[PDB]
Amino acid sequence: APDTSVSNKQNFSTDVIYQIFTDRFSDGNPANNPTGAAFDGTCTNLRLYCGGDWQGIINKINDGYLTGMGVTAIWISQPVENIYSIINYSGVNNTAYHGYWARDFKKTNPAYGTIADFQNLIAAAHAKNIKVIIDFAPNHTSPASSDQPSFAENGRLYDNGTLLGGYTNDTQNLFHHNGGTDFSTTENGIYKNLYDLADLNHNNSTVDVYLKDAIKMWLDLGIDGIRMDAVKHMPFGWQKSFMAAVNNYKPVFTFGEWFLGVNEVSPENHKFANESGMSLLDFRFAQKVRQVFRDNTDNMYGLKAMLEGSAADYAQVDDQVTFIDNHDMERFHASNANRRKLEQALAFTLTSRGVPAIYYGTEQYMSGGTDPDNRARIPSFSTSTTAYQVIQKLAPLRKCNPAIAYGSTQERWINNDVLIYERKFGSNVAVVAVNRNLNAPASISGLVTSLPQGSYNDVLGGLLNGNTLSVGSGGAASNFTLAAGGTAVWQYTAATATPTIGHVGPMMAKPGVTITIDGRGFGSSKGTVYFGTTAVSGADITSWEDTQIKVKIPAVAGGNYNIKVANAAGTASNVYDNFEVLSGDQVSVRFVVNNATTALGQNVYLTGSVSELGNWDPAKAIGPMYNQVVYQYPNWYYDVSVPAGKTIEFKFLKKQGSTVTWEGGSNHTFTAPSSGTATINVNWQP
Ligand SMILES: OC[C@H]1O[C@H](O[C@H]2[C@H](O)[C@@H](O)[C@@H](O)O[C@@H]2CO)[C@H](O)[C@@H](O)[C@@H]1O
Ligand SMILES: OC[C@H]1O[C@H](O[C@H]2[C@H](O)[C@@H](O)[C@@H](O)O[C@@H]2CO)[C@H](O)[C@@H](O)[C@@H]1O
Ligand SMILES: OC[C@H]1O[C@H](O[C@H]2[C@H](O)[C@@H](O)[C@@H](O)O[C@@H]2CO)[C@H](O)[C@@H](O)[C@@H]1O
Ligand SMILES: [Ca+2]
Ligand SMILES: [Ca+2]
Repeated sequence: APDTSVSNKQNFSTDVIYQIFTDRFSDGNPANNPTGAAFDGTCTNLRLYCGGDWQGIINKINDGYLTGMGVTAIWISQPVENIYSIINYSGVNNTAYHGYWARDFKKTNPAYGTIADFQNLIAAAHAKNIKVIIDFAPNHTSPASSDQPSFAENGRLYDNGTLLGGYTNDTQNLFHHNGGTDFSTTENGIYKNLYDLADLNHNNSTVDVYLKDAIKMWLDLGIDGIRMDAVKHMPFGWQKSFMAAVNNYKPVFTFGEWFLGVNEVSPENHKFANESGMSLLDFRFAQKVRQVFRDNTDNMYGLKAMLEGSAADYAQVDDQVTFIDNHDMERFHASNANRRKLEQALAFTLTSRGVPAIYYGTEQYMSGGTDPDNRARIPSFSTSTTAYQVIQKLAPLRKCNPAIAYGSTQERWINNDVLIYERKFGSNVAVVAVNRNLNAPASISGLVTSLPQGSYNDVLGGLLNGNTLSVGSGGAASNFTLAAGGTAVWQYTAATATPTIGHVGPMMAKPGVTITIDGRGFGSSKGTVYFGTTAVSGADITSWEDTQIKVKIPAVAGGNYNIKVANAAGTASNVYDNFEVLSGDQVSVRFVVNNATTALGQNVYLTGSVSELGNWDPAKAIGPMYNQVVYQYPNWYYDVSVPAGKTIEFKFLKKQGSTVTWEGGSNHTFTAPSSGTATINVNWQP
C-alpha cells in the first residue's frame, strides 16, 4: 500500500488529525447517557456528561462532516472505564466526562459505548480512510484521599472487573505515597501525585505488567495510534520500556503530552522526543503561533526562529504533532476577534512540518476560556464557514504533495508581518505566503523560489485573498502585492526519480520487527535496505513499492543506525538517521547507587555493557540520576529500560560538562528480569 493509505499506522505526516472530546461531539445513542446528577443534556454545565459518544462519531463520519473537511484521522478521549462517582469540588459537581479518571483499563466507559460500539467505530472510520487514535493515561487512576477512603473511588484499580487495590491501605504499593507535586522539579512531578490523582507506581511489577497488557488489547482492537497523557509525570525509562512493548508487538504512531509554556524551550523535552520511542505534541510550535497570529507578542522573526531551531532540536521534526489550541489552552478564537487570525494560523499549521491536529469546533469558530470553557459542545455541523473551506482545500495537499508531508522548510522572504516559506521534497515544492497585518498590504519584491518557470494559481483560490504568482527563470518571482491579512499557497508536483526517504516508523524496535519506510522514487522492483553497513534484501523485505517499503529489522547488535535504501539499479537514497535497534525485549529496572557524593554542577550517570546503557560511552551515559524523592542524596536512583533476561555489567560515573570520573573497582553485574521490574542497589566504588 502507498505511504498515504489508511493502513499506514506508522506514519501520520500525510494526515490531518481532528481532536474530539467524545462527550461534546455528538450524542448518537441517548440510551447510554448517564442519568441524574451526572447528566446535563443541554450541556450547559460543562462539568457533567452531555452525552456524546462513539455512535455519534460514527454518524458524523457517515454523513460527510469529517470527510468533507479533508480530515483523515480522529483523536478521541481515553476509552477505558472511568470512575462513576460525581466529585464535588468545593460546591461544584464534577464527572469523568473527559475520560482521564480510569478505573479499569480493560473495559470501556459505558457512556461512550460498548466494545462492539468500539469495533464499529474502528470499522466505519477505516472504511472512510480515517485512522483512529486514542488517549491513554497510565500515569494515575483517579482522585483519591488516603485517609478518607470514602472519597470518590479511593483511586481504585480493577483488572477487567477484578479489584487490584485502592489508595487507602496500599500494602501492595500499587501507588505512590509521597505527597503532591508542586511541579517544582522534574523528579518532583514524576514521583508525587498530580493534584489528588492516585499516582501509579510503575516500579511495581503488577502495575507494569498490567498496563503493558491493557495496551495490547487496544492494539488488538485495531487502533492506529496512541496519544499518551502526562508523559512528563512518569519515569522516562519506564515509558521507553512501554514503547518497546508496543513496537515489539504491534507498532502504532505514539505521541505524548509534555506541556511547554510561552517562550519555554526545554532540552529534557527534546531528549525525550529524541530517545523515548515516541514523539510529542509541538507546544513550542503552538505557543509561538499564538504569540504571532493571536496575541501579537512576537513577530515573524520569532516564528522563523522557532521553525529553524526546532528542525535542529528534534531528531524527527516531522513527527511532532502541531496545533493552534487543544483542551489545555483557551480557544484560539476570541469572541471579538477578527476571524482571519484563526484562518491564517490554520493555513499555516496545515502547510507546516509535522502532523497537524485540529481541536474540534475550530472550523466553527468556537470561543472559550480555560477548562472547562474550551470544552463546550460543537454548536453546528455547517460546512459553509471559511475555516471549514480552508481545511478542505489544504488538508488534501498533505496526501498529494510530499513537500508538505516531508519536506524541509525554508524562509524565502520575511519582514515583521510577512513570512514566505518553501517546503521541498524531491521534485515537489510548495510555497506559502502569509501577511499577518490585517491593516496593511506588503510589497513583495525579490522573492526567489524553486518553482519552475510559469504562473501559479493560489491553491486556496483567493479564499484568504491570495493571488497568482509568476516565476521566471531562475525561480525569481515577479513583484507582487500581498494583501492585508493575505494568505497564498503555490505548488508544483512531479515524479521523483531517485529514491528519497521521507519517513521511517517505528523508530525503535528489536530485531525481527517490520518497520515502514516511506518516501518517493523507490521504484517497483525490490532493492536493498541498509541498516548501517548491513545489507538486507530478498525475503526479509516483505514489501516494496515506489512510496513504501516494509522490511524486518536484521539481527544486528543493539545501537543506533542510519537507514539508507538503494533501488533495483543500485541508486542509493538519502540517509535517515537515529534508528534504534533494541538488544531485545525490555524491562524497566531501577538502579540505586549509595554514597556517590558530588560537587555542585556535578551529577551521577550510569553506563554499561549494552546499547540500552550506551555501551561504555560516557557521552551516551544515562542520567543525570535522581536524588530527592525516592532516594535522597548522596543516594541516587533512576528507572531504566534494559533488555530482558540479560546479564549486564555496569558502572556509575560523575560528569561535569564533558569531564568524566569513573567509579573504581570492577563492574557491577546483574541479570535483568524476564518480565516485570526490579531494583538493583549498589554502593559507589572509589
Ligand atoms: O532576493 C533574495 C532574498 O530574498 C529574501 O529577502 C527579502 C527580505 O526578506 C525582505 O525583508 C526584503 O528586504 O526583500 C528581500 C529580497 O530582496 C530572503 O529573506 C533572503 O534570504 C534572500 O537573500
Ligand atoms: O538535585 C540534584 C542535584 O545534585 C547534584 O548536586 C549535589 C551537590 O553536588 C552536592 O554537593 C550537594 O550539596 O547536593 C546536591 C544535590 O542536592 C548536582 O550537583 C546538581 O546539579 C543537581 O541538580
Ligand atoms: O572503554 C570500555 C571500558 O569502559 C569501562 O572501563 C573504564 C574503567 O572501568 C575505569 O576505571 C576507567 O579507568 O576508564 C575505563 C574506560 O576505558 C568499563 O569498566 C570496561 O569494562 C570497558 O571495557
Ligand atoms: Ca449517548
Ligand atoms: Ca507519576
